[PDB]
Amino acid sequence: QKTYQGNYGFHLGFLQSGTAKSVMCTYSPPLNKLFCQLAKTCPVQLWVSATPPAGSRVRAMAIYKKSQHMTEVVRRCPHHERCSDGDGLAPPQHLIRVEGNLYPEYLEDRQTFRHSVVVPYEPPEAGSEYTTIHYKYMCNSSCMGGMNRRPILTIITLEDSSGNLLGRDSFEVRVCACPGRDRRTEE
Ligand SMILES: [Zn+2]
Repeated sequence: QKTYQGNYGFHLGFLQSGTAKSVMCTYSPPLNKLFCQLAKTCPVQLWVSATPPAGSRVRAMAIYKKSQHMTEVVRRCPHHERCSDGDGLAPPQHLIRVEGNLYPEYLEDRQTFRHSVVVPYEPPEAGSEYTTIHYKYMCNSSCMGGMNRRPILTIITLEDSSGNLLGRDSFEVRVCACPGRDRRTEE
């Protein structure tokens, strides 16, 4: 999916990580793909070249990468949906959750029925040039009944208070047991 830096120069950033066997979350710049373990927090950076209007929001949503599966809503597999690992905020069917934010909104589109999690857009902290949001994926890419080995993309959109699109940028994701190993291979 095409990126849209838009009027505010919106784009994502990821900390530099290696491919060590014990790494729990590692991003690959050449593949623009995030490799992470189940339920492990992944810090994603939000960069802008100009401050967005007040009341702006940041939405995260997963879609299947391959054309033939793109219309299918991405959800947790039945097994994980019933494992009772809820934090009291996120519905059990949602794949993506946010951690460390007091204002997450777990939404379900009234027309497409796709899931997403939204948090307020907040400026970078003192002496910082990016904002960090911590995301976690509650299902493995291999989960049958779920993503079933189908690659997904995580679309991050910057929206105004009215829900209008301001910016967009995405990355592929693979939720596996050994992020370090899989990254080097795919690379
Ligand atoms: Zn699962």
